[PDB]
Amino acid sequence: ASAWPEEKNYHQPAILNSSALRQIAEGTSISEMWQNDLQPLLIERYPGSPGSYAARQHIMQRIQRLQADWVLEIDTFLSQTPYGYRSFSNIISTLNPTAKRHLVLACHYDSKYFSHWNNRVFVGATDSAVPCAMMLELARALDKKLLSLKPDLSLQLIFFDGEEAFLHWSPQDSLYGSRHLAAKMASTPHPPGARGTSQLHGMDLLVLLDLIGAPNPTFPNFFPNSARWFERLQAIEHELHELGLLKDHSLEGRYFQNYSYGGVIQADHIPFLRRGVPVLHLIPSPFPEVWHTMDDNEENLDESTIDNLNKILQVFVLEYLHL
Ligand SMILES: [Zn+2]
Repeated sequence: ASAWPEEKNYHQPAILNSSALRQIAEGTSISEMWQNDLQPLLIERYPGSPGSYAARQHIMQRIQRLQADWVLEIDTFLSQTPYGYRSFSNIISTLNPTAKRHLVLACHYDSKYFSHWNNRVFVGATDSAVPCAMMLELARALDKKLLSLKPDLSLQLIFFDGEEAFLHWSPQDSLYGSRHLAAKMASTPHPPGARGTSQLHGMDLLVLLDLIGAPNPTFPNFFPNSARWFERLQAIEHELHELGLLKDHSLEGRYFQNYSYGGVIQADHIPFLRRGVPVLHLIPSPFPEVWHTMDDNEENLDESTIDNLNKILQVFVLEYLHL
């Protein structure tokens, strides 16, 4: 009986030296992400809407144009909602589908439904169009390195549909896409042909980007079983800072601070956390002041903070994958 699902417990990063850190900092472009990955997503895209369809096509097209061998899958399902039965579609993008282990980055691509108010439309810029754009920019910036994957370990991106409640949060009205996908992965043998391990055993770590894009985010270290990876984010941020590779950034105002949060935050990681998947929840506490208001828009995003986080995230992923 193979002990491969335990490998994630001992997995260590392959740390980048200074010359490599400068290369990564220079290889990501916040302006290109802004124009080509983010702006197209800053539209009304609640589940089942025309914008949901447009967001999904945009995400798939941006992944499809890359050199790395991404395999795209649309996980479409029905769920009861306060408005009756509806259809939802999670987007899953995977490098090396049969590899046993994957580091997984995730966000939700739906936007919360609101009827238009005084000609304003809710586009959830931090929630979570920016996280979506960061995943696409990471795939683009690291494309050459990811092409080399073509430790039986690779990368997977998941864009959840239906994270938001159609009304206000309730156990049954929220997390539609993640509750569905977690159950599906838990009941899917992995790798193909396995007798007793599932796709969830294959998830090394679920890194969920959430509510990112506002000024001065502070991310708490939520879980003891991913604490050592939170510490790696702290170390990466500190070194990129010391090398002068971050913009408008100080250690007093660092993003990854030494501090826990004992409460529960309802989000897409929950259905995975409750089935035993290690999670690194990159959500700030407190939430952006514009949370769930029409002001969660492009104008209120902090460009240099998103740029700094792109650099930190890309370095984390390369180090985790030994690339
Ligand atoms: Zn929200």
